[PDB]
Amino acid sequence: STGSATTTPIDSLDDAYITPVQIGTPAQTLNLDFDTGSSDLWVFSSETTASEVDGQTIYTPSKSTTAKLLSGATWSISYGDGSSSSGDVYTDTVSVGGLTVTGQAVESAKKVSSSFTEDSTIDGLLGLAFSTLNTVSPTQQKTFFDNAKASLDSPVFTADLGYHAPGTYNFGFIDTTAYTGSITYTAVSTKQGFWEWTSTGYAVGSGTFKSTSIDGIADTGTTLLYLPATVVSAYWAQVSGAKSSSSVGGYVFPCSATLPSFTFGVGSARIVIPGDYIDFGPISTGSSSCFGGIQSSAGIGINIFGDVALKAAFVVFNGATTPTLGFASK
Ligand SMILES: NCCN1CCOCC1
Repeated sequence: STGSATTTPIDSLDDAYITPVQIGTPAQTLNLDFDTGSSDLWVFSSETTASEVDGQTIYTPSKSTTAKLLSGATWSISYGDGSSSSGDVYTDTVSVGGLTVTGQAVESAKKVSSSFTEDSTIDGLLGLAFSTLNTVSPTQQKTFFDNAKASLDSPVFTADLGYHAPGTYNFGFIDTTAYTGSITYTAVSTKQGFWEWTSTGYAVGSGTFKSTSIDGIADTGTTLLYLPATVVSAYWAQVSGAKSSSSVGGYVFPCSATLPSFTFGVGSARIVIPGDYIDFGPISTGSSSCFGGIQSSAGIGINIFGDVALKAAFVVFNGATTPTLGFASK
């Protein structure tokens, strides 16, 4: 079997991507944020505290004839961005672009933090990292990908995020018309439960490529590109007037600048992120200072190849016996 769904940026800056997901019987369609950096499928629901819901579509388990309450199971998650959510668990039929999983754990939110409430376009998350990070207690649950894997024509899912435009998440197959050249596969460590790999280096604009190992995670759930302070300082030093602002919480640059591109290595191959992809608009409405798309990971503890980097490539999340990541230009 296979699945294919369109993913769309929630706003003019590509702050996040939403993909329609069918849950329950009859189908309840919610727009979820596909997250390769987490492993919980959670939704805003009829049980979420009323004051914590503002515009989101909710899952009502009581209206689903296939929903079964998972006895005594609870979930609670805290993300790297300080956001959190928690609640109870149901098992239900979940479909992504024609691909169906029966008995998927659907984590119904009883509580969400303000960051989730203020994002009216995001009805919940769909975790695509390894099932070892799933927060369901006392019995850990599997991801949608993990549940569908055996049935898939090939044990893979692909992320093809668009820049200011719709994209695609495919399950079970590789669309050879969706990229140029070849896909370069690279080793993955699943020890931290992430699609963790090692980039072979970088280049800023037309500059000389620096061969250096950068360990990081392929994370569709993170908007920006988080890299070591040395690399990020080398990038912003090419932008006239750019500086790291402690009040804003990162590198900012004059909105009138044309940004240089950023290249990252995947083995001997290179993925070029165009400069416009690194522009995240005014720091505040009407400001002439803009927020940078490449930020230091010094406060995080891990490098994150978020949407800024992933949207420049066709990305294969290969869930074979030994998982690997594949990258191609497009
Ligand atoms: N609610 C602040 C965070 N969110 C995260 C996803 O994009 C929009 C902004």
